[PDB]
Amino acid sequence: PSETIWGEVVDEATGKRVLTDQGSEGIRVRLTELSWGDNVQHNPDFYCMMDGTFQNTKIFKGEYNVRIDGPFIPLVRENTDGTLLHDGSVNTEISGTTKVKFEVQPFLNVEFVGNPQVSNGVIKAQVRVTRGVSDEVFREKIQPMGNWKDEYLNVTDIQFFVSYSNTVGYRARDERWSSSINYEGKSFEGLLGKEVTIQSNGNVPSGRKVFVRAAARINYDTPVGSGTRRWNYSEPMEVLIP
Repeated sequence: PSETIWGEVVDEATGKRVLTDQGSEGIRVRLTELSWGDNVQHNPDFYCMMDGTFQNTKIFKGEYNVRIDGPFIPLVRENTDGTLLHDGSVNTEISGTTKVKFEVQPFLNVEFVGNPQVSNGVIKAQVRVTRGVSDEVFREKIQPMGNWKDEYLNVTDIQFFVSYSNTVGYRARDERWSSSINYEGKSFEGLLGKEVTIQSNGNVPSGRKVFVRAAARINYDTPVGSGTRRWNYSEPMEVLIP
């Protein structure tokens, strides 16, 4: 198998990359070969890099469905009876190098506001979480699937991932220093668009460089029924510990 697919995942509203973590909880890519007969998945599900791009170079030449799932409104939507309502996956020939672009509606946008202050090996940052897609659109696209609940929109937590590695995120988290804030029910609503202060745990030794990153998620799993509630992510930042 000698063909390549390259893809990027961008926010429909802004054109910005949808940043993620290259682990099972990141942005999943599934390639199914389409056939007159029955369709076959030759390539295991694989994951985007942290920058919201993906590539696989071991594709058998042919026609494919390309489906992605992530911290964004599902593109392939079926109701609770199993009936398909919308299919926003891409069908494309994969031949030579094939480039594809997915425009999605991320649940949340997450950014740092300041530079993270450090004092005594504990790091402190300002995080701003906002809706990546309007609550109206979220409901319009998801309510028709059935088993709707307003609480699906609740922002459940913020994570402050800390790692020696520049691939900092859930997979590479250092549990000595990574931290989080959990929010019950809908109690984050008043904090949308405001600066939330978060602090590392433990004490990172002075003289060391660590990488830090913010993440936030809602009370909603993708793919639906999987139990995986996926984070939206900020850009990483390098922090030098005095």
